[PDB]
Amino acid sequence: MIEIKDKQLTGLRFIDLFAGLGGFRLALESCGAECVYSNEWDKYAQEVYEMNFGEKPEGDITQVNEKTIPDHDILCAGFPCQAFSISGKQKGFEDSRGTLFFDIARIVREKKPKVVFMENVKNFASHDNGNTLEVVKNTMNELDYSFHAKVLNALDYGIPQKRERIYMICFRNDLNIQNFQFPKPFELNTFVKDLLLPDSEVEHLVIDRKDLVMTNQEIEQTTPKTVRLGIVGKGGQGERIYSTRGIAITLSAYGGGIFAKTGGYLVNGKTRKLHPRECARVMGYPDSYKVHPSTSQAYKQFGNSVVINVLQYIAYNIGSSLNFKPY
DNA sequence: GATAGCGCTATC
DNA sequence: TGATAGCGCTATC
Ligand SMILES: Nc1ncnc2c1ncn2[C@@H]1O[C@H](CSCC[C@H](N)C(=O)O)[C@@H](O)[C@H]1O
Repeated sequence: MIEIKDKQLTGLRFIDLFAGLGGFRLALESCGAECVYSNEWDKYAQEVYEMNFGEKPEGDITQVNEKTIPDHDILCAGFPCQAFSISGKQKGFEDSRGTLFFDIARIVREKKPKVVFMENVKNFASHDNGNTLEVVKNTMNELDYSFHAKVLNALDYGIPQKRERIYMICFRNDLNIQNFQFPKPFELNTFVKDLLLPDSEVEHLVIDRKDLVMTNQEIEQTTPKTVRLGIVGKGGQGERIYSTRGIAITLSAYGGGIFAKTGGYLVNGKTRKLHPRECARVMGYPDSYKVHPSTSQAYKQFGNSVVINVLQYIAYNIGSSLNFKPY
């Protein structure tokens, strides 16, 4: 994350729906706002949350009487995306995990926060010929909110990872907010190699495999793109090796493959996956963040998390628009 | 709950 | 196209 001294969101209160690791917290808190509620049902995520914020989230949002949710100004939600990702069986709203948005909508209908800040994957924008986004747009518009959205790739915001997400910022119609804008991109100056941990601490993750077919030669110049170097096995998800001179490929949560969830990188002659701390770093988490003890749950956790640095810029601009109340 | 082999889609 | 990527899917222990 980056330091932000101009704390635009200082007096505001927000809720962290679908908490996960708490990325949305970190993001908004660095901007001065305060978290009044958090919700997350996964047993392991709750533990990491508690270990890092001292609060244990409420359970199954589905059976939470919305009226119980504390008065808030910003509603943050990085709702589930198995149902819309280009990586699955795109069952959209027909999937048991694709209707959470409607849960957001009922919390919004009742509580009416000034801002709704949501996040999901790039394909949510194209899914079902854009009908899902349309349902989300029209549902939001019907509850008296403006709907702003754009696909932003993290590598354009200081983090060496190709995580293309769609961010939807919604403002209550009252506040005539007509000057919101998404952070302007900027040149990448940090690559995977800059975040790697010292070899000594990584040893146990090296994976020498005989089917390591090297398909491309290492690069001399750093590039803001994923340079694939090798393939292992048939080269499916998890069995592709990239150069530490490019940018990390999207980290995933249920991913498989020998280099499961993080992908595999060629670090100093050796082929290995990423340590949980390097995922934290590749996601923009501060090194002070306590990662969960179970490496498998840590990777799952960072896999469906969010790139803080990006949310920081957006939260900042969300704050600016709200604070422009001239006479 | 932890592991890994798979097999599909979107995008230009 | 032809090659790459993907907050994934699911069987086995
Ligand atoms: N019904 C439900 N109630 C509560 N949490 C749920 C849920 N369905 C899914 N979740 C949780 O929703 C989260 C989506 S991932 C969001 C991660 C979060 N933005 C962070 O930065 O890490 C997952 O942790 C998932 O376990």
